[PDB]
Amino acid sequence: DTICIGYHANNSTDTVDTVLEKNVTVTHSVNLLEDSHNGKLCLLKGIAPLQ
Amino acid sequence: DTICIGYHANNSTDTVDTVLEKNVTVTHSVNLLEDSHNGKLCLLKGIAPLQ
Amino acid sequence: KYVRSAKLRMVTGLRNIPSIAGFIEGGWTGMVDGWYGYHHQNEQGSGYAADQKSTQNAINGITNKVNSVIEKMNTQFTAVGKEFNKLERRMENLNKKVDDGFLDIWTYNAELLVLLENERTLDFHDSNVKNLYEKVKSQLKNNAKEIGNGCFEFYHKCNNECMESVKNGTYDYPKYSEE
Amino acid sequence: NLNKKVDDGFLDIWTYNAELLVLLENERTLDFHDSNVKNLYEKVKSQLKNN
Repeated sequence: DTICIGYHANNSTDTVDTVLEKNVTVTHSVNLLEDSHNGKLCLLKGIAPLQ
Repeated sequence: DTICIGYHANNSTDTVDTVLEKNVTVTHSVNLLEDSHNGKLCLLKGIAPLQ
Repeated sequence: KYVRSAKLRMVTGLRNIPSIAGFIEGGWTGMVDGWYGYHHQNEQGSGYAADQKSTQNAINGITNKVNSVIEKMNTQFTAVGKEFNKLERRMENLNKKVDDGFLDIWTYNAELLVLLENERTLDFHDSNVKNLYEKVKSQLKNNAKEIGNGCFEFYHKCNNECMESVKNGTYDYPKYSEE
Repeated sequence: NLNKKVDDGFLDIWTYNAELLVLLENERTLDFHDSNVKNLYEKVKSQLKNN
């Protein structure tokens, strides 16, 4: 005889910043700051670099 | 037999700007625009100015 | 940092509404201790009050907002107006353009941030008042004939244990339902 | 000196703008999600006045 509502709260554990709270943990966050450089020079659409 | 809620409204009388109203009066406002210069030259962490 | 405006009213409190009977027509005036609390009267006595947890979360919000606005400005540069000859001032013209653009842009940004955060925090305060309103509303479905007009009542009498228990927020709805 | 000033100003300004936009939109969408939960709450509430 029960029925009620809720929001799926999985275990995802990454923290996001708010102007009203310190780094709240929230489930999904597609990051935007790409910070993985290979560390070495690479082609430019196939044209070799003038080394 | 009465009970009810309210927000403390003291007499503080400084006016703050909103995009939806003209300079509403609101109680507390820690100002941010420091505009009190002494009007004269002063030391720089103790090192005298090359006058 | 420097800005080219006249005043930026970083604001903490609530609207000056000086008006016991309800805040819709006018906010409480006698209250001095804090921001939000209670005033109830019964057979056993009466009294003002200021709540703690709501005010504590709110002042935490205030400190976060002030320390944010002060620590969210980045480095400062020595923007000294340099000198150029009477023949090279294309340099001077461009430099004046750059500096005026920068002071202008920062004026705009600081004003906009002030507006944004001050509205957001004051409506935060409003929403906190409202949530406490609805919280006390919750358990009182049928055992305190709510008089409306913004301020509540009790259908019946109750002693110190009653006021402390509802002070916590666990008002006994079915327990005192003998009419 | 002028060029370094310009470039530092630009990277600074874009840091500020990107951070502010992130804050704005992330708060707005998460409270959008909250408000959606609430509207479904009130919707199911509606017809259940007395039964």
